[PDB]
Amino acid sequence: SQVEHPAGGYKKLFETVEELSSPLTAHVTGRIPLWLTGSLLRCGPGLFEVGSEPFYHLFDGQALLHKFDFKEGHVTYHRRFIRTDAYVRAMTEKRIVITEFGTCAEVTDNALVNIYPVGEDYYACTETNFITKVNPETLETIKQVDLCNYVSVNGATAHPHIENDGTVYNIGNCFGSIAYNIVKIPPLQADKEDPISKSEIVVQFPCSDRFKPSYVHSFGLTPNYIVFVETPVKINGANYMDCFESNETMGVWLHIADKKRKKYINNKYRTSPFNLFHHINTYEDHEFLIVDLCCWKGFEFVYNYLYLANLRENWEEVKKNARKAPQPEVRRYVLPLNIDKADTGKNLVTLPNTTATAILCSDETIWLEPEVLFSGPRQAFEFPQINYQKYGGKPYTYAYGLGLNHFVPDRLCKLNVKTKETWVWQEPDSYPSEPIFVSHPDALEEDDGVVLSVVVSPGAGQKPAYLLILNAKDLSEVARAEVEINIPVTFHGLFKKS
Amino acid sequence: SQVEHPAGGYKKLFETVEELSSPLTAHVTGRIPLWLTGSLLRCGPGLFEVGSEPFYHLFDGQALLHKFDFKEGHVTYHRRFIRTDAYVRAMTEKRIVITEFGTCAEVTDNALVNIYPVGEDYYACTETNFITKVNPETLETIKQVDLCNYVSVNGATAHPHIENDGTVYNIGNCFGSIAYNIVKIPPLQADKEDPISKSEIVVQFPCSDRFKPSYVHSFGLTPNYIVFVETPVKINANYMDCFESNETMGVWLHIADKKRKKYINNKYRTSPFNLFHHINTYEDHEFLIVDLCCWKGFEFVYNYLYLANLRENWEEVKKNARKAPQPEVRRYVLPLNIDKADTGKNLVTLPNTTATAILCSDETIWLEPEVLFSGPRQAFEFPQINYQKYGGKPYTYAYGLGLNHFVPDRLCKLNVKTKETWVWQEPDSYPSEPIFVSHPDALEEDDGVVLSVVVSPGAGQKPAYLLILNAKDLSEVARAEVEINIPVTFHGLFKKS
Ligand SMILES: [Fe+2]
Ligand SMILES: [Fe+2]
Repeated sequence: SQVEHPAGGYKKLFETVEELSSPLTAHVTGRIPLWLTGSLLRCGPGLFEVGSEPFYHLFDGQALLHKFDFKEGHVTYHRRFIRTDAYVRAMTEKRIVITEFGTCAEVTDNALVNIYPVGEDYYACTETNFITKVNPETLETIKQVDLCNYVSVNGATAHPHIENDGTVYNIGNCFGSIAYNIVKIPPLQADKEDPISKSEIVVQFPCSDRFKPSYVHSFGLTPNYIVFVETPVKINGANYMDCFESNETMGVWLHIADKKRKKYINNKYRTSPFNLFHHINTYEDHEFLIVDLCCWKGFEFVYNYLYLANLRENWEEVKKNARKAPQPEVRRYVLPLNIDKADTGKNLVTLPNTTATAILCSDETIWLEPEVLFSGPRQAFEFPQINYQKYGGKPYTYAYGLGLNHFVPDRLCKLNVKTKETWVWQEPDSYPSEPIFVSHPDALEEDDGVVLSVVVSPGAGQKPAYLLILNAKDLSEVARAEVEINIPVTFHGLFKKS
Repeated sequence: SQVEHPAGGYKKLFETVEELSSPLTAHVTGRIPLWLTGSLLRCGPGLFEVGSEPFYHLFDGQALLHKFDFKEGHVTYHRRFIRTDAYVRAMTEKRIVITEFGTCAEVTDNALVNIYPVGEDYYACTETNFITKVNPETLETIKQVDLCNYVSVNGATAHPHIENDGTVYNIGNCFGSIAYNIVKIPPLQADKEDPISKSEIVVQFPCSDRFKPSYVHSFGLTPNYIVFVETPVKINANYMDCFESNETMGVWLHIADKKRKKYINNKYRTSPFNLFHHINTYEDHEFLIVDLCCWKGFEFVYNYLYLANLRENWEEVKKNARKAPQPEVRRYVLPLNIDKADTGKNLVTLPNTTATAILCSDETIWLEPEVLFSGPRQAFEFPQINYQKYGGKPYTYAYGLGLNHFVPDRLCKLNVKTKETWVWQEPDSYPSEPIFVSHPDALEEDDGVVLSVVVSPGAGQKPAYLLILNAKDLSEVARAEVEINIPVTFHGLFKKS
């Protein structure tokens, strides 16, 4: 039954740490596969107060860039704070200078969320117009880039999609009346000029409210389509959180655009209210789009439950605080691309392998019901990853995720989206991070590889943290690389093959 | 993967049979439990045309009453047509005289759906104002009873709830404005006066549409509450011609206080589905747990149940179900206490569910379900539980008939707490709803058997049989085989002796 955490080890995820001057050698137990060569780069908050001035929210602490390097069975660990305007000015003025998502002190450039490649460069990011070029070898900070210099968006998510050729797609709200713009950044060309200088708006999605865009964290992409899910979480001494509100009547509107023709498709897909942070995968199956999502049932903003004061409470209180929260659920939606009026009033989802439905109404809305893939009481399958390079945007079978127990990460999970079978890794008093998949270079199968996760493990005698390596087939442990220092929460990252 | 039925044996479910003059001895294989003593009584259509005039719909064929009797490890089988007005007048005139659900030929009394007890008596029914008293031992027809003689309802469902003392609750629409009335029939008293004569209206549920009641097939009952689910299938020629789907209402859920006989004005709402069968309902702290066999969408599922379509070859049957609503077992959780300080939040604070209920500003309470079972075009339907001991109470197990693009082809058990399932199936065998009988010394909820009637047409095979499975694991315990066909049956009961 229910896994419990009375010792309160999870509080270490939210405790300030010091950066390192140089990389440190981790102590390896088991055997790290010799084909595993490259760097796991991850981002998280690393400084949770400036002197006696606290940051209040999980998404406020100062960006810290982490690196595990793998070479010939050996592992090192390094971390450096990102020298953003937020961090530099805070160090200079010795106070909180720039307003953060949930702390009132100029838009924040605190890139604590993710890192991604553009041409030969790498950028750490949050969700604003500012991204920060960083050196993936040394973790030094290179420069600040303002997306507003190049394209018409107010911000951009921390979850761009990267195509196999290096083309980058993202979404942000804009003044197209409010709208949402898809931005494309090209691959590096022979001239080698900055791909960001060649950014353009591909297509625009309409907004459900003239003056209130929904909060958008991620989106879906296939070879031929772009999918955007417009939730009821709306943006209306203030901080960013103060601007959010819930629309009680709209439910969720889903939108598709033709990627190659750069055209919005006026299909009115609709469903019941949920929050959404992470798309899992999206693909085309006959004339339908399969849309796999990590949902939170309800319209209250899940971020209201992620203040540091609440995440640092003792365990019975953490559980109590999540009692009225939206419930997490992995759902498959299926969107028909062909809408035939002759079928008005019927289920259009004629696929053999799903219980998802899509009902064509007389007013032309298309009401969707999901196929539930995974559902546990206050137990989220979240921070989803797939074999993205080979199966992103395509028919697939496996997803990896971080299991959240009343919002505390405490296990790693694998899901067969076809059969709903699951696998789990967990250890008492250990709190893992998002799992990243690395394929065996010569794999022909989808799940022939490892997953990497950073695990916090406070306790008498124990090494305080470690990089965990699991077999992707069954989440069995292959190795771990232990370090002698704490590592705070990290949200997203990547594995750069070397 | 997909189970296929190319041979097309299911067609025998919809083929006319003759009644019997007296009980046949069935051939036993395995072991009939020695503690099983009594009669399995079931109803279904048994005559699917009158001469050259066809009945069109699965719910039109003339009611046939079936009995398997169990005593000391042996089994007999008997069946007789119910001598309703519809059957008798059809026999007298050698044509279809009374309009049926889906066949235009004066309300039908064709009691082909179910049988239940009232005091010392048994009644076969359909969904109208007419129920037919019948003799459970000989299968003879005794009397037509018009419920309109006793209480104001236009009809009543074929799924009354029956409390342990014999009190019968049912629901039917009435001319309140349209409304829905809960009828209560008391237990037999010391006078032995006909309990129907003492029928009364307990409480009334309001209707979403002033002139259009929803179709109601069943309802929920607990010790303290009555639960009614108002679906988008509306009643605005034959009966089927009067149905329409309301596209924008979704589903409205309703509760009434059973003991205080009071409607509770809580506006529970959710997305559109058809509902035929409640599974079970119970109370858990301040919440009603409502377990349902749903069909996702607002098109009326009965549109897919015309005999011409159910008698097609298997590739065509599958094709015909492509755009049908998808079946899904769902758990909804209804908060009984609504606090306005929680507006905008999930009220379902229970530890063991992912069902939600969000209090909106307009006072509507938007529900999302916990899904318990879901398979593509594969329904868990005709649900049954250990009803005497667990009906209306916290429970763990449900039994059902599995429908494969509307063709019955397997038996299923579901643990509603863990979602574990068990299945019984055999090629070219088409079972009926499974009915649970407790072992006399039962310590656990699933200490017992399920009984199902199975059709198995084929070269060198007995055409039909009573199947007995162990309720613990759905492993086969025995069969009682007969040498004649048995058409589809919908519902029934086991009457202990
Ligand atoms: Fe994210
Ligand atoms: Fe029924």
